Order: sequence, then structure tokens, then C-alpha cells
Amino acid sequence: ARGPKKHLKRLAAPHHWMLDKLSGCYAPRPSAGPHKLRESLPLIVFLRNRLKYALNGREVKAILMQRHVKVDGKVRTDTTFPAGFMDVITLEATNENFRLVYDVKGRFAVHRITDEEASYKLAKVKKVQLGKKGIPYVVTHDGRTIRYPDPNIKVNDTVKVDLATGTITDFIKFDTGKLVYVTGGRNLGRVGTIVHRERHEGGFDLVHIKDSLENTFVTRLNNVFVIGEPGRPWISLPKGKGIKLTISEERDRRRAQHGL
Amino acid sequence: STELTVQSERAFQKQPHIFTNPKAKANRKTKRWYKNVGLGFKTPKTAIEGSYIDKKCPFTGLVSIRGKILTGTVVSTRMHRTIVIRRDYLHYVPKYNRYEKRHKNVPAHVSPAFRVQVGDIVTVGQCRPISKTVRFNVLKVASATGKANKQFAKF
Amino acid sequence: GISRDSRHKRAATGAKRAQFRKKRKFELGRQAANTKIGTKRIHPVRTRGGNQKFRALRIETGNFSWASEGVARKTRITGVVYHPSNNELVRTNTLTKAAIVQIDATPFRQWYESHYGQSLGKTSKNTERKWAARAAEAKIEHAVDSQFGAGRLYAAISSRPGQSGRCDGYILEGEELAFYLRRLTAKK
Amino acid sequence: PRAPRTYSKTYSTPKRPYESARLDAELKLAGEYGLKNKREIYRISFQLSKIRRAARDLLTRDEKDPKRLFEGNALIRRLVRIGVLSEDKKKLDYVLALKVEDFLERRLQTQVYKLGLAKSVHHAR
RNA sequence: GCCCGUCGCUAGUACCGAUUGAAUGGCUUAGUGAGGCCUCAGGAUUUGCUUAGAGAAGGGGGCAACUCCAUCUCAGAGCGAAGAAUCUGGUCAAACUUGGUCAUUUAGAGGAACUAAAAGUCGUAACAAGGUUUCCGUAGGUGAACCUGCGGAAGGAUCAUUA
RNA sequence: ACCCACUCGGCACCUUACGAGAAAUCAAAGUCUUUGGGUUCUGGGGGGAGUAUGGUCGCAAGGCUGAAACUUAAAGGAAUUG
RNA sequence: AGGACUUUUACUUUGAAAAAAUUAGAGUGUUCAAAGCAGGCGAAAGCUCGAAUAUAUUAGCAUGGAAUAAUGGAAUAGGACG
RNA sequence: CGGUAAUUCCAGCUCCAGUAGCGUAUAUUAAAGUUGUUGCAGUUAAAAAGCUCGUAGUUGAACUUUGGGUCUGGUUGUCCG
RNA sequence: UAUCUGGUUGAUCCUGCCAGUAGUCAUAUGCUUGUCUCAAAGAUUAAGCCAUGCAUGUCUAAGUAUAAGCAAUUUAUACAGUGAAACUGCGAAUGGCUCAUUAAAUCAGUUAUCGUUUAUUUGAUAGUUCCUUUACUACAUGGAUAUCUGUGGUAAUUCUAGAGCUAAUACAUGCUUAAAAUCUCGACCCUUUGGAAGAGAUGUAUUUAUUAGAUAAAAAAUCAAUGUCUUCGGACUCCUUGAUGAUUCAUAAUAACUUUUCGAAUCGCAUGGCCUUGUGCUGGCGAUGGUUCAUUCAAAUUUCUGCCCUAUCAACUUUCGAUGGUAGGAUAGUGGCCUACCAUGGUUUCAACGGGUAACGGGGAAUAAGGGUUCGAUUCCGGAGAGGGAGCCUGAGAAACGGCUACCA
Ligand SMILES: [Mg+2]
Ligand SMILES: [Mg+2]
Ligand SMILES: [Mg+2]
Ligand SMILES: [Mg+2]
Ligand SMILES: [Mg+2]
Ligand SMILES: [Mg+2]
Ligand SMILES: [Mg+2]
Ligand SMILES: [Mg+2]
Ligand SMILES: [Mg+2]
Ligand SMILES: [Mg+2]
Ligand SMILES: [Mg+2]
Ligand SMILES: [Mg+2]
Ligand SMILES: [Mg+2]
Ligand SMILES: [Mg+2]
Ligand SMILES: [Mg+2]
Ligand SMILES: [Mg+2]
Ligand SMILES: [Mg+2]
Ligand SMILES: [Mg+2]
Ligand SMILES: [Mg+2]
Ligand SMILES: [Mg+2]
Ligand SMILES: [Mg+2]
Ligand SMILES: [Mg+2]
Ligand SMILES: [Mg+2]
Ligand SMILES: [Mg+2]
Ligand SMILES: [Mg+2]
Ligand SMILES: [Mg+2]
Ligand SMILES: [Mg+2]
Ligand SMILES: [Mg+2]
Ligand SMILES: [Mg+2]
Ligand SMILES: [Mg+2]
Ligand SMILES: [Mg+2]
Ligand SMILES: [Mg+2]
Ligand SMILES: [Mg+2]
Ligand SMILES: [Mg+2]
Ligand SMILES: [Mg+2]
Ligand SMILES: [Mg+2]
Ligand SMILES: [Mg+2]
Ligand SMILES: [Mg+2]
Ligand SMILES: [Mg+2]
Ligand SMILES: [Mg+2]
Ligand SMILES: [Mg+2]
Ligand SMILES: [Mg+2]
Ligand SMILES: [Mg+2]
Ligand SMILES: [Mg+2]
Ligand SMILES: [Mg+2]
Repeated sequence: ARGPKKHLKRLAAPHHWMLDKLSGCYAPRPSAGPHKLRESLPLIVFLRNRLKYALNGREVKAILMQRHVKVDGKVRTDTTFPAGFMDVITLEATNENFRLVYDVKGRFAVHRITDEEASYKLAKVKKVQLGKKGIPYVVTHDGRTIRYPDPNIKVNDTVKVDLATGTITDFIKFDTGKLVYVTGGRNLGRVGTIVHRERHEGGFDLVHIKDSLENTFVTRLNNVFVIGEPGRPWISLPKGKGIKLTISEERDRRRAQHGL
Repeated sequence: STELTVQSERAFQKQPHIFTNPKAKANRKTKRWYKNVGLGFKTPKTAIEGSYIDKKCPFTGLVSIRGKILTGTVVSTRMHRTIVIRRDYLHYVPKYNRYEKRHKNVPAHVSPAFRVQVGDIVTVGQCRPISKTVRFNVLKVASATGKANKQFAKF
Repeated sequence: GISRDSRHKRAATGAKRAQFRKKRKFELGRQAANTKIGTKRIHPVRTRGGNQKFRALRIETGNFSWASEGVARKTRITGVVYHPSNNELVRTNTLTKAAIVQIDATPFRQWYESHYGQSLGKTSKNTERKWAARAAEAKIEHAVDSQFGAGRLYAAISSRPGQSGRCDGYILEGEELAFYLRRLTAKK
Repeated sequence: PRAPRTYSKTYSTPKRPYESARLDAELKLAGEYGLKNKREIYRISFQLSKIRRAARDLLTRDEKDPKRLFEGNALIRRLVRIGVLSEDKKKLDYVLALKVEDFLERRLQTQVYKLGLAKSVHHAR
């Protein structure tokens, strides 16, 4: 290819958009935006598929055009906008508010979350740098560039953007014994506590995570998103809280909780 | 294989943008710039007080060490300012469940701070493309001799 | 059309690589600037991703810096006397990076005169007190005074006129200058 | 370029196509249950062979192994739900003991015949 | 009984092959080298600043430096700025001519074969002690199988002479 | 120099199968479907054929390396009765 | 969480990674099946569980083990400690 | 098989196999323990270089803490609550 | 989905192959053919040649309207409605097809960019354009130019020359506009601790020099220089510094430099508030732009390991770059990528180099006790190509071919 690629064939779309392998040759390629397309979620997928509020492409276009979708307090009238992790989608119709958090199967689950907390958003600090005229600034995972941050905010840390002014409200410092979320690999959706963070001089940090069920795994640091203090998450965790029940345990859940 | 003259060629040999002020009367040797490549790799004292220049020195030159770290054995030290390292390994043929001795020849660029010779095992590190074929800079001469540390025998 | 890809080169082993693909546009190389002296004539070239480049053929004057007291002045390049790569450029007066040129050297001269006033080659009370505070610390070395009496300074260019379009460099000074005189005395 | 959907064969003709005893047994099973062709017996034998392959693979695995537990009881419940495996022998070792006639018996043909609303097997067909 | 070769007939396969062949392609010595790109020049034309003196008639809103005016308008001349054809040296280099080279196809007089076809011909080598035991290496000979010489070997026709 | 006993090494030999082989037979041709001590070379039906070609060695003789086209349902091993 | 020395491997356990489709395989009456990722349940008055898992046997990264296999120490002591 | 009684050719009758499929051709896989690492053979069936030395390759003798006692944690089958 | 059978003989036991057997998202073909679901499909030889028709153009309330186009009616003295054409902007480099070339080449897994460019999307981002500021358009600067009106040419082509008006987010210019602080240069005085009227420059962008960008831990004396306060002994106690594993990094500062980049002379809707009641002062929501830094889509390179057959291919590469050094040129950037001068080096029995591939690599397919064997042109990911070759404009992105230039066919 000579230049950028602008088509996403259906099989090549991520298995987390988890579309239908039939009924279409192509899949919505997310336009450039705040999130990686492999990690993001187009608005058309979130509305037509996840919510079923629409039926097809024209309906999603009509929905977005009339300015009822509000991604993080902004309209975002483009069909393939990459609404990524921890973004907030507001529909004044049905007065509903969603926050995108992976369900433990590892998918962008529909999370109806309250209006009061929908005012703010969480973010991971991916860079802390000194821009022109000696002005410190911080780059989050959304690509948001927050100017004049707290002087002791470091990389891999987490922050609580007020999402109205777009400035820093509070922040959480990365360290052991801290509630944490996972955003990549087999451990998608898993939530736990940081037990240890082995350094590995030369690259590719690893952290060990122990969840409430007392199960333990290990994940890359790029893959990690501190979410609060144990017992006190800073957001509303989805149904199941990412315990990753075993397949037999899931079968027992299906058998036990069963009413028809 | 190193010339006595600290610069021997037509162009002058300086470390770029490190300047010694002659109008000042400190009159030290020069202002030699240096750095540590990290990974717990000790910069050699021969580089710390050396007088060579070696644009592609991991310790004094502009090149930075990042990426692969390969340990091998010197097979050719007799081409200028550069080394040829034999890396041996075993390829696993699965149709027989048997291994197969194999070797690759990795060129690299040994700084004058190191004294190398045929047979020294060497820890080398990745860097930018330095020449057409060299991509690694010698970072440690682990076995200076190996079995030639004791040479004579006088009881 | 001048490519700089590695495909046309033989392999490290020495085998003759067969042609894999016809050479691309992101591998192009352009003609050498081979700049000259006189009648400033800079040609813009639109390179990859915009980013105007400036060919600086036929350049006469440029900025030059003095490191000891650290002062920069615009001055004229007057010929090239040494080139570490090819003496053919010296014979053709081709000006590229790291070439060694001569300088009209006047602006440095009366800057020195208005700054220290030592009358090389051989008032308000504020200026007098500044000079007294200086206390004859301007003990700059002898060879630069020798060419100051000669009138032409020995400078080594540091900018790349082929890319930048400018003609900036710094005067040889300290042991630097010494080395090159040896080479020049080899030429002499 | 659209994503294909996977067609797959559902039978397997025997390698010795001309065995007298096997041919007579196939004709017995065809006449007993009114099968149109002998591809029906091949299909049931193929389904049984897949079932037995899964059962033997799970048997090879160690006892009290999550794979063994999960898929073994999944196959057990599927077979008892079909009805071919009696509730008495939900052990995954009697799964290897099922015969082709067992799956033949659960066909809607033979079930309509058993209920009696059809008085003949071909009448049921 | 079985079978060996020469010569004789038929169909096929393959090889050598003088013809110093023919085609194609690959490279390639040598000589030309379109066109683009860069550069040296060049300078049709388009223009702007200028007072460069006219008719314009208050070609300022006061016969006159219009109480000039984005005034009519060319000889101006300069100073620019853009600037086509053309053109200097390179540079990428397609391709052409000329031979050379290799590879594959490609015929080709003629020659030496091998198969299959077994009711031709001349012998009867081998299988028995095959009627000279057989076979191997090497050399010579001859219609043909084969014969002979010198060394072997038993796959021999002897596992055996203290008779 | 013999005689008796023992031992190491060598060319060998007799008996036997309790082992191996298609058997003739083998004390290794055993310890091989109860299949793995280390290691080198060679063969994949017969013929064409150890032929042609291309190398290479040789003064020459010839040696080393060495196919295919095509044809064929056998060629062959051991033993039994005539 | 910092200076300090790190014998080096081969091997093997665990984990992160090995795109989806495909293979395996869980759930699900497409009328069965090939398939598909659907669907199910209300009183009919919106309430819902899903879209499971595993494997890839090489190369790289981390990790526990130290049998098996290899290399290195102290012989001129230029050896180890205070 | 077919040379005057053809269970084999051409037909009629009967029957058999698969069945909306079946037959042929080439290629390929299992059969092929006829590619053999698992897993082939070499006395005579094809196949041990005429023999020896020898670099690379492959392989390479044994030996360097084995024991014990206690406490203690999970998982089992225990006897029963 | 661990199975064998017929054939050498008068007869037997073998070695052995031929044949049988069952496959085949392996095709072709023959004979038949009623139904539902599903579906491959000019790949194999010829990446051979192509008539014909389509396959990429695009306008929102929001760039430009004087179509002498339509509507002229309830909204209409510049303009508003709708809207051809054309200029402007953007895409045309995506998609689709084929597998010809290509055997450490592509590609796969795994790294790196502290070695670079990046339209767009998303988040931030700038007073200085004044230069002696006591004489300027900022209540808005200039000229062309298509569309169109008319005259043609050619046999014809998306061929367009001449004339006449006309516009812009097209092309050109160009204005405000603060303060502050820091650097530099001095009309003087008064005997030192010298210390001060005052004057010019400093945004960003580019280029070059130099500096800062620290940091293992308690006290001294001392001369040399000289700074604050001095309650005239002397004390100096206070010094700020981000990130990575690492940097000449991020960033800041000084001196300068530039044939001086940007710093809104642009559009839509609503047109509120203050009364300094005038067209006066302010004033919201957007749309386009716009410098830099990030982020995203990426793009280039890049580390280790992995490729089929062949020795009837054993040495291969370097005067023409072969391996390395240095400097320069070019590159967006590292790099013999190219040049100049040096060194004579690099690969190879662990198969290099050469030859063959009816070879694109892979995810995968068939086959199936286990080990494997064969296939993979093709529904996904990469790569390459548009008859074979080279060359190039436009752009962020092409060596583009439903883009041009030339040669060959
Ligand atoms: Mg494409
Ligand atoms: Mg014939
Ligand atoms: Mg020319
Ligand atoms: Mg006769
Ligand atoms: Mg005879
Ligand atoms: Mg005889
Ligand atoms: Mg006789
Ligand atoms: Mg006789
Ligand atoms: Mg044979
Ligand atoms: Mg023979
Ligand atoms: Mg010969
Ligand atoms: Mg016999
Ligand atoms: Mg996959
Ligand atoms: Mg399936
Ligand atoms: Mg009859
Ligand atoms: Mg055999
Ligand atoms: Mg014989
Ligand atoms: Mg034999
Ligand atoms: Mg032998
Ligand atoms: Mg050896
Ligand atoms: Mg041992
Ligand atoms: Mg088998
Ligand atoms: Mg026989
Ligand atoms: Mg017979
Ligand atoms: Mg067969
Ligand atoms: Mg019907
Ligand atoms: Mg074709
Ligand atoms: Mg357009
Ligand atoms: Mg309109
Ligand atoms: Mg090749
Ligand atoms: Mg510095
Ligand atoms: Mg910097
Ligand atoms: Mg360089
Ligand atoms: Mg392939
Ligand atoms: Mg091909
Ligand atoms: Mg393919
Ligand atoms: Mg092909
Ligand atoms: Mg493709
Ligand atoms: Mg192309
Ligand atoms: Mg064509
Ligand atoms: Mg563009
Ligand atoms: Mg092209
Ligand atoms: Mg086309
Ligand atoms: Mg195209
Ligand atoms: Mg065109």
C-alpha cells in the first residue's frame, strides 16, 4: 500500500467488536481519534450493535447528526468516532449515561452509570513532559494534554479529569497494594490489587495482580490502569467486578441462578 | 591496531559540541564527554580517561545502546575498529526431535577502550545501524583471555 | 532517480541480489549542492512532508561565531583554503560543511576594539570603568592576533549549506587552529 | 470477498466397501428402520465416531482435570438429553459402549413408530 | 527341457552428430543515446516604483508649479519582480548499433545404440562334470555366442589321509 | 623338553536351541514389535546400465562420480517333490 | 532502593505473547443438519443469559528447579579474607 | 477370458453395489515398517568402500550433601459428628 | 479415522514391486439429474491481445452567485429562496484484480526508532507583525483570473488562441497592542561597598556557536579576587533544577543569522446586555483556517530465529563498493546510500556462491493411532505489478499508471 489504509474488512476487525462474520463484507474502520483502533470502539458499533437503538448505518447517521450523542461532554457527530476505554457517552434522550469498561470476558460491555458521577472521567498518565517556555504538561491515554499538572504526578499514574473544564481534579499514585484494572491480553476486564511490580531493567515492566477471589496473575505495565484503593474504587465497576469465574464456575452460575 | 597519534587522519577528530576554552587558564588535558549506557554496565576506565575519539563509542560517542543484548565469542578482531563475533546455537529439528549445531557471524563495532583478540567471549549490545553490516557495539569483554590469565611457570 | 536503498548493493556475503522491486519515492536522492562563492542564490526545494529545504549554491556571507568570548557576527567568506574530504573542492572553491575558509575578520576586529580596545596588529567614564573591571583579561592567544594583523581569519564552517541554506561556522581557535596550520604548512 | 461459512462433510464411507457381513448388517439396519440409503448408517456411524473420539480423548486426560470434568459432563448431559444414553450409565465410560443402533432408535421415524400413531416403520417415514 | 550372441525385418525411444547452422532470452566489451530532474546561461512577454517631456484644456474641487488630477500618453532610462521558447554541464538512465559470451528451444546429412515384436539365419556359450567345471579382474584374438594367457574365488563336482 | 591346573590374547573347531532367521544356517547373522550403546558407508522391483553426458585422474589402458527417455509383471533368495 | 559482585549455558515447569476466519469445543429445536451467533421469558405491562474455552509444539521475554549434558575457577599462587 | 457348450466378449433374463448420484484420467494422501526419528534392510534376495590413517561432523569412563529429627501448610482415603 | 487382498512356483516360505482399496475446499471429463438450504468459479497453458459500456467525483444554514437558469410569494434595494457552470477545498495513493518477478528476498513470530516524516481526527497551544512609537486603511489594501458575453481555427481529442467585464478561506500585501521583566550602551557625581538620569533590543520560526540541565556524606585553614548587612566582631546562614536503563534528552539562557515561516483583512446563526441613546460601547453558539507540541491513522527503515531441490555448483566478492575507517554530499532520518582519501577486508563443508523452482510468504487445506507426506494462484494479513522497461509533476502520502514523459513491443 502507498499511503494510509481506509478500509477494514469484517474478519480483520477486532474480535471484541465481536460482530457477525456474515451479513457484511466490511466493518467500521474507526477514524483517527483519542484511542487506538484496535483498542477503541466506533460509535456505530456501540449504537447499532451494543445498544440496538438503531438498525443500520443510516439510523446511526441520523442519531449522531442531531447531536444526541455526547462523548465526554462533546457532540462527536462522526459515525466511526473511536469512543475508547473509560470514555463517557451521554444521551440526553432517555437521559442515560454510559462509561465504557471491559466486562471480564474482555469486551466493551454496556454499563449504565449514574448522572452524578458521569460529570468526571478517569485517565492513565502515559507521559509527563516539559513543553515550550518550560511549561510542564501531562499526556493521558486519551491523548488529552493537560497543562500545568501537579508537580509530583508521574508516569503510569492515574488522574481524575473533571471532563467539564478538562483540568485535573485528583490523582492516584501508582504503587503496591492498590486497586487496578487491566486493559489488554488474556486478562482483559480483570480487576485486582498490585502485589508486586518487578522492574526488569531494560524494558517491559511487569506487575503481579491478586483479585478479591485470591487468584493471582501477572500483566505488563503498559497493560495496567490503576482504578482506586482496595475496597474503594473511584468508579462504578461493572457487573461481576471482573473476578473471571472459571468455565465450570460460570456453568454453576448458569445452573444456580436460573428462573424461567 | 590503534595509532599513537590521537588524530591521524586529515579531518580533525573532536567530540562534537564539547568545547575546551583556551582563554581560560585551567589548562587541563581537555574536556572529554562521556556517558554510561545503563543496564548495570560499567564504563571502562580506559574510556573514562582515554584520549581516543571513536564517534561510535557507546561510552563517549553519540551512539546509544538499546534493544538486543547478545553474548558471543570473538572470531575476527583483525578488521579496523570493528569485531566479528561467532554466535553458536542449536536449531531444533522436530521431525527427528534432534538439535543441529549452527552458527551466525554478527559484525559489531568495538570501541578502542576495549582490548580484544581472537577468542574472547564478548557481551555486545544493539544500537543504530552504524555501517552496512554492523549494528552492535561491544559493551563488555567478559573473558579477556579465558585460559591465558596465567602464562608462565616459575616455581 | 538517484536511489539510496540497500537492494542494489551486494549482500554482506557478496551475492548479487536480484531486483525485488523498482525503486520507490521515499528512497530518492537529489543532486549535490556543490555551493560556490558570490551573488547569493538560494533555491528552495519541496521535500517530503513539505518542510522546505534550501540549496545554498553561490553563497558569499554568513554568520560566524567565536567560542572563547562567545560572540557571533555576520561576515564574508573569502575563499576556501582546506577541505578534509577532497582538495578538488578547494581548487574549485566548493563550499560544504567542515570546509576551512578565510574571513574578512573586520567585524570581530572593531568589536574587540569597542569591547577591550587593545589595538591589534601591533571616552566615557562608564566604558573606562568597564575596561578597568575587565583588567586586561583579554589575553587571547598569539596566532589569532597574527592573522588579525594579516586581516583574514581562519574559520571552519559548521552549517550544511546543502540542506539548511545558511553558511554558519566558527573560527579555528585553540589547539584546533594549531592542528590545521600544521596541515596548511603541509600544503605550504 | 465475503467471509465464508464452513460446509463440512457429515459421513465417511468405509474403506473396505465390499464386506459381506458388514453389507448384511447394513441391510438389516436399513430394513429395520426404513432407511432410504446406506448413507444414513454411515452418518450415524460418523456421529458415533466423533463422540467416541471425544470420549477417548477425555479418558486419556487425568481424572479430576478441569477439561475432563467440564467437557465430559457436557457430553454426558447432551447425550442423556438426546436420550441415547440411559440415565443409569452417565459415567463417560459407557459412552464408548454406545452402538449405532442406539442413535438409530432415537430418530423421529422410530419414535413415531413406537408411539403407535404410525403402525409401520415405512408408514412412519 | 531351458537358453546365449552375430547377421536379417517392423515400430518406438534416446544419444552423438559435420552442417562451422536457426530462433529466443540472458548478461556484456565498444560506440550512440530519447526524456525527465538539477545546474550554467538566456530573456519573448507580463508587470511595479520612479517625474521622464506632450497635446489633456478647472483631464485637482479656484486664467497659473491642474490651488496637476488613482492627469491623456508614448522616446523615456534606471531600478526591480514574475517570467516562455532556447541553451551550458552533469544525473538518472530507457533504448539503438556493433561484436563477445552463456542458457533453452531448434533443425540437420550421417553414425552408434537399446527396447518390443520371436515361426528368419549361423552356430550351441550357459543350466548336469553343459560334455573344456563355473565365475571375477586384466590383455590378446576371432562370423557369433566365446577361446586363450596370468592372478584370484566356490556361488564346486572335495568341508575328509594321523591312509 | 614334556605332564597336570589356571589365566590373558589369536586363527579356529564340535554340540545345542533355550535365542535369531524366508530358510541354507549363525555362538554371532543373539541380546529387534518386550523395537534406542557410539558411529561411517550403501540399497528401494527387473532391464536400459555402471550406458550416455558433464567433470576429474591417467601417456595409454582405463579408474572415480554417474541419470533419464523407454520397456517390463516380474526378475530374484532358500528350500521340498519329481 | 539504592552502590556492590554477579561463571556461562543447554534442559524443563508456570505466565505474558503467538490477529480474526479455520481446527477443537461449551450454550442455543436454524422444523433436523451443513450452518448461524444467536436467542429466552413476562401477565404481555419490558425483563433478560449470551456471543464460552484450548491448542499450537520453533525464535524472543519473565519465572521456579538444579538431576542429566557441557564450560570456568587456586599450581609461577598474580589465590580467598581481615 | 476368447481356437464350436465363453459363469469374463455382444445381447435378453435374474442379481449385486452406490444411489440423485455413479463411472472413468492425471495428481496426491493412508495403505508404504516400499523413506523407516518413533520404524526398514546390507552372508547369499538390491545393498559393507580393498585396507589403513585423518580434519570437520556425531559420540565420549567414574567422581564432588547423602542422610537423618522435629515442627508446620494444603490434597486424599480414612472413623464418625 | 492403529485391518489388508490378487499376481513369479508342480507346490512352499520370503524379498520385492505391479494391481486392487478409501480418500482429496484437486481439477478435467462421460453418463444421468426431481426438491430446500449453501456456494466455488478464465489460477494451472497465455502477467497473451482487447472492440464496446460502465468502474471516482464531490456543497453544508456556514468559501466564491449577476446562469440575461428556475421562484416571485409573504419575509427580500447588495445579498439572502433553489440552483446549472466554473474557480476554491478535498479525495482520487482507499477499494478491486493478478501472482509475473523475488530463495535471508518476501513473510511469520519477537524487538528497536535516544535514527526519522506524518494531511486528517482528538487535546492543548501565541499580546511583541510598533522598531525610535510626536503624522497610518484597520469602520477593511491591490491586481489579475476563470464561469459568462462574443470571434474563430482543426477532420477529428475532456484540443482552446484572441477580445470584454467579474469575485474569494484563490494570488498577493498589511494594521493594531498592553504592561512587566532581562539584556545591553551612559548627561553626571565622590572619593569607593563606587552608584546612578537615561537610551535601544528581546514572541515565535530557521541556522550556528556557548552555557545550565546538579545531586554518596560532616568540618577547616589559607593566601588571590570581592559581593550583601553591618547592632564595624566580621557572619555569609539562603541558593532552583523534570524524565528514561542510558543521552548532547525535555526544557531554559547568551551571542548572533535569515533572499524573514506563523502570529484570523475568512464565513453561518442568534443578534443579548450597558446606557456614556450612537450606529456608540460591548457581547453567545458554531464553521473554516493557523504555529508548535502531543495523540491517532500510519509510513519508512530495524534486531534474533526460521525457508523447497541441487556439489554433474567449492570457493565466492573488490579495479565499476566488495568489508571497515574518517570527512563531506544526499536523505525526513541512521546507513558505502554516493563521493574523496585510506585499511584489505566480508561469507564458506554448520553448504557460502552458482543453478533449478510448472516458488509469491503466512494464517491455513487434504490426509490421520502416534511420527508424518503433499498442497497453500484464491474469501484474512503482508509484498509486488499494471504490456517490458526507465523518468517525473502535484501531495502528507505515488516512482501512481481508470496521472503524465520517452524508448522498445
Ligand atoms: Mg489495495
Ligand atoms: Mg525400429
Ligand atoms: Mg541537456
Ligand atoms: Mg547349424
Ligand atoms: Mg555349450
Ligand atoms: Mg563348460
Ligand atoms: Mg570334451
Ligand atoms: Mg564341446
Ligand atoms: Mg531399480
Ligand atoms: Mg546392474
Ligand atoms: Mg568422460
Ligand atoms: Mg534357487
Ligand atoms: Mg488465530
Ligand atoms: Mg465445527
Ligand atoms: Mg453361451
Ligand atoms: Mg525394504
Ligand atoms: Mg546372485
Ligand atoms: Mg547381492
Ligand atoms: Mg567391506
Ligand atoms: Mg574430528
Ligand atoms: Mg559421563
Ligand atoms: Mg501406518
Ligand atoms: Mg523365480
Ligand atoms: Mg501357476
Ligand atoms: Mg496402487
Ligand atoms: Mg415446494
Ligand atoms: Mg491465467
Ligand atoms: Mg475539484
Ligand atoms: Mg443554498
Ligand atoms: Mg537462487
Ligand atoms: Mg551542556
Ligand atoms: Mg536539544
Ligand atoms: Mg556519515
Ligand atoms: Mg507457497
Ligand atoms: Mg512464478
Ligand atoms: Mg497463497
Ligand atoms: Mg502461477
Ligand atoms: Mg491480498
Ligand atoms: Mg504500484
Ligand atoms: Mg495484459
Ligand atoms: Mg492532499
Ligand atoms: Mg509505473
Ligand atoms: Mg485499467
Ligand atoms: Mg489503481
Ligand atoms: Mg493523465
